[PDB]
Amino acid sequence: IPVERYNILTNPDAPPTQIQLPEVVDLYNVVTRYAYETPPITAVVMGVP
Amino acid sequence: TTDPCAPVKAFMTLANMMVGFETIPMDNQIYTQSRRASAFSTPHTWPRC
Repeated sequence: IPVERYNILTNPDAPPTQIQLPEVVDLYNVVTRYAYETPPITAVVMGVP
Repeated sequence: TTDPCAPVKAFMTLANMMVGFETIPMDNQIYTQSRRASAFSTPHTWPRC
């Protein structure tokens, strides 16, 4: 089972945000997921009269 | 009322009622004199004039 893919598990020396991107895909990394919100502008900013 | 910016509101509603006859200077060119006294709610919008 390819450790050169699963680098981050098998390498304690490797920092977690390390990809060998033009060569190997690695099948596993840190990923971020967000929580932003996309509101309508007419519900954000109000007009005074 | 318990609003601290009520004197700024009292000045600015007369300014909006007046504007066209007597002019005052502002701090920038973005917010002109004819800005409604509703919006002056926070202390940072208080005019230097």
